[PDB]
Amino acid sequence: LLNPKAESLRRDAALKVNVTSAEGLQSVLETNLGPKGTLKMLVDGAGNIKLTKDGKVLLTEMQIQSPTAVLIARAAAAQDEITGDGTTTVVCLVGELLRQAHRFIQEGVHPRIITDGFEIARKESMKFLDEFKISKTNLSNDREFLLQVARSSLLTKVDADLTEVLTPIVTDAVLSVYDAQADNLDLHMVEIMQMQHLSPKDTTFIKGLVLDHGGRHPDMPTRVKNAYVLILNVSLEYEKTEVNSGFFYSSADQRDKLAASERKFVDAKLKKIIDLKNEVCGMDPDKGFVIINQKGIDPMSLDVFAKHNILALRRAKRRNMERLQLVTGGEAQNSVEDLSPQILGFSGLVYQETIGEEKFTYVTENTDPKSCTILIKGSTHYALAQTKDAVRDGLRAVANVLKDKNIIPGAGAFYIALSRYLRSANMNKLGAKGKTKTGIEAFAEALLVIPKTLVKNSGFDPLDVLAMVEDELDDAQDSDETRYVGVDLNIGDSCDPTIEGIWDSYRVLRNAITGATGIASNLLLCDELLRAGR
Amino acid sequence: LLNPKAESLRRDAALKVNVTSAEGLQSVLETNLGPKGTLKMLVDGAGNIKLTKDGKVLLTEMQIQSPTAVLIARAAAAQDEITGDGTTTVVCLVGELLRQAHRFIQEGVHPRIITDGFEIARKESMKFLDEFKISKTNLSNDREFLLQVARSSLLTKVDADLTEVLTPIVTDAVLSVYDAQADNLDLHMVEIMQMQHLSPKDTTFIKGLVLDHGGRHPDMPTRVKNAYVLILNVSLEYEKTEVNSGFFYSSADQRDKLAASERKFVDAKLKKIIDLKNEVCGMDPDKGFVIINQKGIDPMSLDVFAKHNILALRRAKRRNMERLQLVTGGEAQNSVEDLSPQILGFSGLVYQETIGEEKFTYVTENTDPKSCTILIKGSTHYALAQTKDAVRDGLRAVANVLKDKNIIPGAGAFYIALSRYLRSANMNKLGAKGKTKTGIEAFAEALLVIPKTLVKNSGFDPLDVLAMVEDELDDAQDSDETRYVGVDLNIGDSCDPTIEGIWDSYRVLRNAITGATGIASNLLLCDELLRAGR
Amino acid sequence: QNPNAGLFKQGYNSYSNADGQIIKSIAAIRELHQMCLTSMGPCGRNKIIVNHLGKIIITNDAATMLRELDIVHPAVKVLVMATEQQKIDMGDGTNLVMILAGELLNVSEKLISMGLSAVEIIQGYNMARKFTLKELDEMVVGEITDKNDKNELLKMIKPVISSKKYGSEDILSELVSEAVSHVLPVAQQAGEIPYFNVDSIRVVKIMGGSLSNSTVIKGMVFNREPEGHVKSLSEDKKHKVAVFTCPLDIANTETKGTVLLHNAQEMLDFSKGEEKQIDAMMKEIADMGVECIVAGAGVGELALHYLNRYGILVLKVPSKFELRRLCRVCGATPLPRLGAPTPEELGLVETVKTMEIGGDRVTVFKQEQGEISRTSTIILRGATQNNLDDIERAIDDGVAAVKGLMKPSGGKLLPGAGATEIELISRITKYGERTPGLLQLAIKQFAVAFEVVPRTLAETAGLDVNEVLPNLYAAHNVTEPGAVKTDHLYKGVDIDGESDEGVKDIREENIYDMLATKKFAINVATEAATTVLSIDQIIMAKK
Repeated sequence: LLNPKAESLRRDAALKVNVTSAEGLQSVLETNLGPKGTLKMLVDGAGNIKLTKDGKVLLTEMQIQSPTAVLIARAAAAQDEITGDGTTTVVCLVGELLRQAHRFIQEGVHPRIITDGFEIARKESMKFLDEFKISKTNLSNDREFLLQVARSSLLTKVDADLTEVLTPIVTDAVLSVYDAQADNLDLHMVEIMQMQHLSPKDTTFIKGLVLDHGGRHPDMPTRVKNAYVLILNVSLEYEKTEVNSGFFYSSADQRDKLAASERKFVDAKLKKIIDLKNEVCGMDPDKGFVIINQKGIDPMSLDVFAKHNILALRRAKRRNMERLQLVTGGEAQNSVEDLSPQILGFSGLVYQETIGEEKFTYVTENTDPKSCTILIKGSTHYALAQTKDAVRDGLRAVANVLKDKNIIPGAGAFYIALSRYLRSANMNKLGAKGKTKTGIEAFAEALLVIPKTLVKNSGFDPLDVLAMVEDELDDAQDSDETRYVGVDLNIGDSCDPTIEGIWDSYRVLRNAITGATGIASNLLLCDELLRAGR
Repeated sequence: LLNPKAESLRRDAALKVNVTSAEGLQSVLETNLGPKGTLKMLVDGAGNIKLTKDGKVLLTEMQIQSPTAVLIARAAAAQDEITGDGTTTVVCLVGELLRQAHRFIQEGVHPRIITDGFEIARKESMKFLDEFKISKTNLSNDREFLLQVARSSLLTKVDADLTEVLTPIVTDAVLSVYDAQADNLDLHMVEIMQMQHLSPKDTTFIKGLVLDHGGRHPDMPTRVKNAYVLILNVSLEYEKTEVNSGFFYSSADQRDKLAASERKFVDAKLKKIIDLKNEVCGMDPDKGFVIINQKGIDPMSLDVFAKHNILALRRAKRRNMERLQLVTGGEAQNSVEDLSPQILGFSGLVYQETIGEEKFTYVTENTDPKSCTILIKGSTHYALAQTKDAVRDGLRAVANVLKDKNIIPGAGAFYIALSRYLRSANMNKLGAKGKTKTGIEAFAEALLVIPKTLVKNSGFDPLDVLAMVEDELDDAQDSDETRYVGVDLNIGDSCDPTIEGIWDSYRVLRNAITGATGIASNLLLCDELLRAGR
Repeated sequence: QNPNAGLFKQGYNSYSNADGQIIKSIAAIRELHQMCLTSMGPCGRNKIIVNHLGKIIITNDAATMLRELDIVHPAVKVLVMATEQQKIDMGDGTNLVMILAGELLNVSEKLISMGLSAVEIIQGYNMARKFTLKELDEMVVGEITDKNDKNELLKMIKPVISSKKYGSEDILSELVSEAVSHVLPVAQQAGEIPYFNVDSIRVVKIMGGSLSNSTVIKGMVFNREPEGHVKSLSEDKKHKVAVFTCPLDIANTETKGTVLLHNAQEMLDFSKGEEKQIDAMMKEIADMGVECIVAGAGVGELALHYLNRYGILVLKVPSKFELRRLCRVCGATPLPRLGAPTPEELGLVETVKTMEIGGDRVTVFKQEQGEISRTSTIILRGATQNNLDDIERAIDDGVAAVKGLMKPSGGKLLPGAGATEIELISRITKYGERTPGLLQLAIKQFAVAFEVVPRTLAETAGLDVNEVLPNLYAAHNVTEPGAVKTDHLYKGVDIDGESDEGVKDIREENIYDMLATKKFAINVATEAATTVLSIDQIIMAKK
C-alpha cells in the first residue's frame, strides 16, 4: 500500500523512531541542566566559537536532522517568548515522558490511554503548583531576595566567579528601572553593551548611558562634577556658501582671509553657544558644559570649545540623541539662532574613559535617567557571548519575579513533591480509569528526570539524593508540617531551598509542565510517519 | 588489554547480552503457558517431528546457541527433576526479573543492590506462601478433589477434549496404587503402555497387566472366567529324545509311531499341567485356567489345552512374568517336574483383544494386583507423544498432592497476591536499604509475568483482567474476609480458584520462585564474559 | 546497515561525555603542547615556518608559530586565543600559558581516568588558582622603582631578550636599554600621565655585517634618499623643517581644470604661468626660513629646480606612520596643502644626513644633546637572513616587556629560572593536603603541572631531567634556621650545558620574572584549561 517515491512507517515502528529521536535530544541537552552542568560548543562552520548552556540558544542555533527532534526543539524554543526560561527543562520532561510512556505501550497500552492519563496528571499538577507556591512579599525594596533570584539564574549560566560580579549588576539594574508605586517594569530600559580589552570579571553597572564618540582634542575635560548639556542638531563644520561663489584673490593673504570670511559664519554660531555657557554657570565653581552635537564639529571649533572648558562631542548617533534628550531632560535645538538656556539639560559626573583602542563617554548621575547600562567586558568573542547571555538571562529572571509575585522553592523540591502528590492523589481519587492510571504513573515518574538530571551532572549518586529527600519529606508529613526539601548539589545531602536561596518562577514551572505534556502527547499520538517527495 | 585467542566483554555489555538472551528464551516459552498456550513442532532432521507443550522436552531437545539461554534452560531442567513441574514458570520469572532489573541497572542501580533485594523478596515470598497455602484433608477418599488436581495438570497440556478422557484415568490410577494407610505412594506402580490403530480418545485404564503375545490356536477361549494362573518358565515345544538316537524301523507306519513315542517327552508335561487343573477346581463352575508360559508352546500342546477350554499363552516377556507373580499371587515354576496345586494364582476375567495387526491379553480383576496399567492410544506419534507426556505428568501431579497435603489455589491468585503483598510489605517495612527497596519492587513486579502471560495467551487484555482481580482482592481485604481471587481465562473476569477447581502444587511453586530467584541472580551478578581458546 | 545511536544532528559524528570528548579534545591539544614545549628557555629550539606566499622564516617564538599555523580544531583555538591574551596588555608569558595550560589538561586526564568528574576537577583548579595567585604575592624579592635608569632597565631587559636570542643577550640588551633610556623621561613617582608607547622605539635592519657594529640613533631613520640636490644639512642647530602631504608640484583643481592649447602663444603663456605659480609656492616656503622639506608624495621637476636653488633638502617620506612619527622628532605638522607651511607648523632638526649601514644608504633625522626626540631607532646588522629577522623580534619583545612595568605594582620581581615554579609546587601541595574531600585530588595535580618549567628548562639545556629535577626539589626541600626560607628561594635551573650536576642561584645572574606576567599567566592558563574541560561535546551548525 505505497506509491513510488514515497515511504511510510505503518506498524509500531512509527512510535519507536519518535521515542528514539526524542531520547537523543534528551541525551544531549540533559547535560546543560543545573549549575553543575557542562558547557556546549557551537561551531558556525566559518571557524567562530560560541559557548552556551542556554536551551533556546542550543536548539535555535544547532541544526537537527531527525524530523521528530525538530518538532521538540521548536516547541521548546517557543517557551522563550512565554517565560524566557525553562527550555532545557521542557526537553528533559518530554524525553522522560516518552520513555515512561513507551515502557507501558510495550505492554499493550494504547497511546490514547497514556495521553488521557497525562492530561489528568497535568490538571492536578497545576492545582499542586498553585498550592505549592509561596506568595512573595509585595515590597520592591526586598533587595536581599532579588539577589537570590539573580544569583539562581546566573549560577546556571556562568562559572560561579562571574556570579559574584553579575548578581548585584542584574539585581540593581532591574530594580533601578522598576517603576515607583509598585507598578510594572520594562527590562528594555537596560542597555546591554559589549566592549573589549578588559577581563570578564570587570563587568560593571553604569547608572546612565555610555556614548561611543568622545572628544577629539587633547584639552577636552577629563571629568566634570556637574554640567549642563546642549543638545544641538546644527553642524559646526567649516561652512561654504549655499549659492555659486568662489575665492578670488591676488595674494596668499587675500586667499586665506576670504576663506576666513566664510569661516566667520561658524564662529558666529560658536559665539552664541559660548555666550550661553557664559550665562549659565559660566564661571561658577564645580560646573561645566557639554555638547553632544548630532553633526560634525570642525577641529577648529573643537579647539575653541576646549579652550572654554567645554566637552564637545560630535556625530552622535540618532539612538544616543533621542535617549540623551530623555536622560538629560534637554531639548534638541534645530537652529542656533533660537539658542537659549531653556534648551539645556543637566547631568552629574560626566567623564571619559580611555581604552587602548577606544574612548567611552559617561553621562551618569541624572535626575531621572529612566535607563541603565551594563558594560559586558571580555577579550574573546565566546567570553563576551556567554557573559552577555548570562546578563540578559538574569535581567529577565528578576523582572519576571517583580511582575509575578509567585515564587516556588527550587532545587527539585517542586518536582519531587509533585511526583509524590500525584502518586497519592491518583489512588485516593481513582477518578480516571483502571488503565488510564498507567499514564499518571508514567507522568509522576517522568517528573523525576529533573532532580535526577540535576544531580547526575553534580556527580553525586542520583539514588541517594532521592532517598534522602524522601526521608525528610516523610518526617514532615508524619509531623503535619509544611517543609520544602530539595537537593544540595554541592554537599549531596538534602537542604531547605528557602534557606539556601534557590527559587523557580511560577511562569516557568506552569508553562514547562504544560508544554512538555503537550509535546510528549503530540508524539505519542502519532500513528504513522509519512514520507513523500523527500 | 587483550590477549590473542581471547575476549573480555566489558562496559556492561555482558549484562546486555545476558538480558537480551533471556528475553529471547522467555519469548519462546512465553507463547506456551497455560491451557491457552500454543504447540511446538520439533524436527530431529531425520524426518521425525515431535509435538509437545512440555517445557522439559522443549528445553531439552530445542537447540540453543546463546550461552546465557543454555544456562537458564539447564537450570530449569534441574528444577524439573526436583519439582516435577514449573518449567515454563521458572523461565518466565527469570526473564522478567532480568528485564525489570536491566531497566533499573541502566539508571545507575548496582547489580548487587538488585540481587540483594531479590533475596529479601524471595524470603518474604516464602513467608507469604506459608500463610497462603490451604491444608488438605489427609483422607484418601478425596477423589472429588483429586479429579480437580488431575484436570489442572492435564488441561494445561492437552486439547481440553482429551481432558475428559484422561481425568478419571490419572485420578483413579494413582488412588488405586496408593494404599489407604500412612505408608507411601509410588507412581511407578502405574505402567505406561502405547498402542496404535485407535483414536487418542480411547485411552483406557486397566486394573491389571497387559501382555503382547496372545494365543495361537483358534479354539482357546478369548474370555476366561475366574482364572487360575500358572507361571511356567520351561518350554512346552515338541521335545526330542534326550540323547542322540534315531528311527530304526521295518515298516512305514512305524516311522510315525516311533515319532509319537518321542513326543511323550513333552506330552508327559502336558498331562501334569492338565491334571493340575483337574486337582484345582477341575470341573467347578465359574472357574478357568490360563498359562502365561515364558517359553514356547507347541501347536500340538495348545491343542491339548484347547480341548480342555484352557487358555495357554506362550513366549511371555520376563518383565511381565515377575510382575504377574506379584499380581496373581502364583509362583513361577522352573520346570513342570515341580508342579503342584499350591502354585496356581487366581484372577478374574482374562481377555484377548484382537486388532488388525496385533493381539493383547488382559489380566484384570486381581485380588491385590499392587499395579495398574494405562494404555495410551493414538494413530501417529503426534497423539502418542502428547498423551504420554500428559499421563506421566498427571500421575505425578496427583501423586504429589496425595503425598503433600499442601495445596495452593491457582488461576494466578498466588503470584498476583504476592505482588500486592510485597508492594505493601516493602513500603510498610522499608527495612532493607534506601537503594535495596528498588530490587524488591522489581521482584514484586516481575512476579506478575505469570498472570499477565496466562491472560495474554487467552486473547484477553492483561491490562483489564489483572486490574479486575486486584479490585476484587482489595475489596475482600477491605471487607475483612479471606478470599482467593484469580483469573478466569475463559470469561476474562475474576474467579475464585477454590470453587472453580484450579490448583497448583505447593512444592512446585515454592521451588519455582526460589530457583528463578537464583537463576536471575546468577546472571545479574555476571559483570564480564571471559572467552579463551575458542 | 550498521546502526548508530545518539547521532541525530545533520548526521554529525559528535562524541558525548561518555565517549571521551574531553580526552579526545586534550589529545588534539597535546600536538600543539609538544610544539610549544621545546620553545621555552635560553636554549629553546628553532622552527621553520613556510608561509603560503612562499616565504620561509625561522623563529623561536611560539606565538609567531601559532599565528602562522592555520588552527582548525576548537580545542586548540581556546589556547591560541589565550596566547593572544598574553599579547594584549602584556609583553611576555606566551610560552607560560601554552605550556602550563597543556600540562593542566594532561594531569586532568589522569584524574578523569579515576572517575573524577570534569566539574570536580574544574572546581579544584579554580581553588588552586586563587591560592596560587595569593602565594605569588609573597615571593617578591626586589622591586623595580621606575626611575628609568639604564641599569635598572638592563636588569629586566636582559632576561626578557633571553630565550629569544641566546649568546647575544648583552649586545641586544644594550641596544634596547639605550633606546628605552632615550625615550623615557627623567621622573620619579609620576603615574598620572601615561607615557612610553611601544611605537616610540623603531628597529631597523640591513643585511650584511653583524651586531658588532650595531648602534642606536636619536631620531628616525628613513629608507628614502635625498631626492634633491642637497643631501645633508649644515652643522648648525635648529634647521627649520617643513612637512607636506600635497605633492610638490603645480596645484590641481577640484573640478576639471584641464588646459587645452591651440596656439603657440598659449603654450608659452601657460608654461610661464605654471612655472611662476610653482615658484611662488616654493618661494613662500623658502621665505619662511625652511632648510629641509619633507613630502608625503612625489616632487615635480620644477619644484626640484626651485627647491635646489633655495638650498632646501628634499626628502620623500611616503609612509603616513613615519610622518606621524616625524612629528615626534621635529614637531612639524604635515600641511594638507602646498605653499603655506605656516611657521607654527614648522619643526626643528639639528642634523639631517645620509649614513651607510650594512652597505645600504639611509637618511637620518636626529638630534645630539638637544631638542631631543621622543622616538629612538635601534640599528641591527647581520649577514644571515633567518637569524637577523628573529633578532629584530627580540628587540620588540624587550621594548614590550618594559611597557609591562606599569603603575599597578608591575615592578615586583620574583626569582626566575623555575625557582618560583618549584616553590609553588610545595605550597600548592600543602594547600591540597589541608583541603578535605575530593578537592585535594585536583589541587595536588594542579601543583604537578608546574614541574613542566624546570623540566623544559633542563631538557632544552641538554640536561638529564631525572637528575636535575630531584636535585631541584632537594634544593628547595631543605632545613632552614626558621620557618621562613631564605638562601633556598633562589635555586633554579642552571642553563649551562655542563656534564656533572647542580643548580644555580638566581642572584648570580639576576634572573627575575615580573609578578604581573606570572599572575596574568596563571589566570589565563587556568581559564584556558578549565574552558576546554567544560566542553563535553562539539556540534557544528549553520549560524
